[PDB]
Amino acid sequence: HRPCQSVRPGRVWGKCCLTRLCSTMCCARADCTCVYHRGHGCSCVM
Amino acid sequence: VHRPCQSVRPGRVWGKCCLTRLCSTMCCARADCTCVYHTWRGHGCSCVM
Repeated sequence: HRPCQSVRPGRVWGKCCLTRLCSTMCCARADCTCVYHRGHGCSCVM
Repeated sequence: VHRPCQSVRPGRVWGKCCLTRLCSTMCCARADCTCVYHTWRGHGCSCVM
């Protein structure tokens, strides 16, 4: 349902972004989409 | 991997996810564990030690 990323080698719990993941960036809110080019980032409702 | 993403606390955009296998609430030691039901103790994992 979302990418699950490893935290430490060995740990069974990873981390995941609850809102929107834009490359490596987890957006502040769910109502954000991704922009890429500045730099990659989140575009969110004003 | 791709997994269900559980919230840890309000306001936080990063949640947690079980990289192995989830047996209801329990994240198992290994991806190859399977889920059991223990009478009086509930859902759990059974794993190759």
